[PDB]
Amino acid sequence: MQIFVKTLTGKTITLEVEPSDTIENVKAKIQDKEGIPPDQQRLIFAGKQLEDGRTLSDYNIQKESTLHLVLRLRG
Amino acid sequence: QVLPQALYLSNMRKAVKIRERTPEDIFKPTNGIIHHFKTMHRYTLEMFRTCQFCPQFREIIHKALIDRNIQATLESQKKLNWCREVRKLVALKTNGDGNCLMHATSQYMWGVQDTDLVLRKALFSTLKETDTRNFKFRWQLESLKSQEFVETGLCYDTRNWNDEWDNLIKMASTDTPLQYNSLEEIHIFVLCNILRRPIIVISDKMLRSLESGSNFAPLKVGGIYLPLHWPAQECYRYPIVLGYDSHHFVPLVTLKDSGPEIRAVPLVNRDRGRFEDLKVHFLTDPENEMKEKLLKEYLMVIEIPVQGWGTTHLINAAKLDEANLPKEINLVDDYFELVQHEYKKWQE
Repeated sequence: MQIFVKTLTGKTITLEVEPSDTIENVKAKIQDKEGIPPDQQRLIFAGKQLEDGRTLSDYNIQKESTLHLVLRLRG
Repeated sequence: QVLPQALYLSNMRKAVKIRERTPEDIFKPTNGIIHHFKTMHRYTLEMFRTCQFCPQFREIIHKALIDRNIQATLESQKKLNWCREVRKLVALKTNGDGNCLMHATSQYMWGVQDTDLVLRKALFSTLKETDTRNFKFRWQLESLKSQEFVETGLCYDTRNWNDEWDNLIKMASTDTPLQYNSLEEIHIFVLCNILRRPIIVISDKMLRSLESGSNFAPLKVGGIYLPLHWPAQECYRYPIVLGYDSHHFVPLVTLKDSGPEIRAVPLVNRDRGRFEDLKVHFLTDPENEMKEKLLKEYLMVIEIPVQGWGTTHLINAAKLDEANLPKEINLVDDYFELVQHEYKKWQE
């Protein structure tokens, strides 16, 4: 399935996922695309900050959903 | 290539003499105040002159000491050395072991890296061993607007803040993940209160996308960090200037040989024909209401005429400290004598 991750600039990236993938899985594919480490990612959906352990379907995230990405960048 | 890549490598014994003074200069008061430095936070390193030597020999010096990647990124992005009215700044190379914030800061004041983890350990104890309620307050308030909770629609329970705050406390420790955890803005702000000295961070405004070259996310690290847990009269009013790029911190030191150009950093970025103020970090609502009066207290603000978008424009800048390191603890003196000795041999 396809989902969307949207950043605070409005930039929106398309991800290829299954409803069974964990959030860290989702975070991993993001890292591989834009070179951003998982610990520095925060994914929000429907007001909740998504936890790394839970499944995409656990948050009832379906085809063509949009996630929000906020970055806790470190140095 | 014979020249070392770090100033302290000229006289490691002197660098050890310095690194052994920092721990004994920290005062741990019994009252509950943040622990801080007695005297050494007032030191400032300026970098020796290079324009004297020939062009080819300027490169071997510049290649050895200066972080070319952070220098080139910030300069070509109109963020560093954009103002023709002020002296130049150069980024000293900094170890990337995950402690560059402490490495860059100790280099700006002393010339040595935080090899013995003195600054890093001083940061961790403050967060771990003392009350941090005011820090957590300021951090919550900024995070709400920074991470744009209203925009993303996010809600944080009380546990969400606690877990994120405990994680920032664990980040300050010296535990292995690089060798050490990287740090973020709130750690800079705690650090500046430990030093009683402001920290200006010069960086780009936005992180770019590897796919489209378009803007991906904002970098929020640039801006001013004021030691607001102290009366400004008990603080050193000359700032520490750090450069940020590619999740790396470096000190932005100024050249000792200053022409007519003024020794000051502009407190304003020129983004798109507009003189944008630097973000003043972690203020409270009353403090934000008197933002300029606070700036004029924790810094030494002056007005600098600059070329405006065929006209002259008046911007606010903060005066910068002159090099005040005594000979006994001046690693730049030693490195300069090492440069001159090699420059004699290079002429053969």
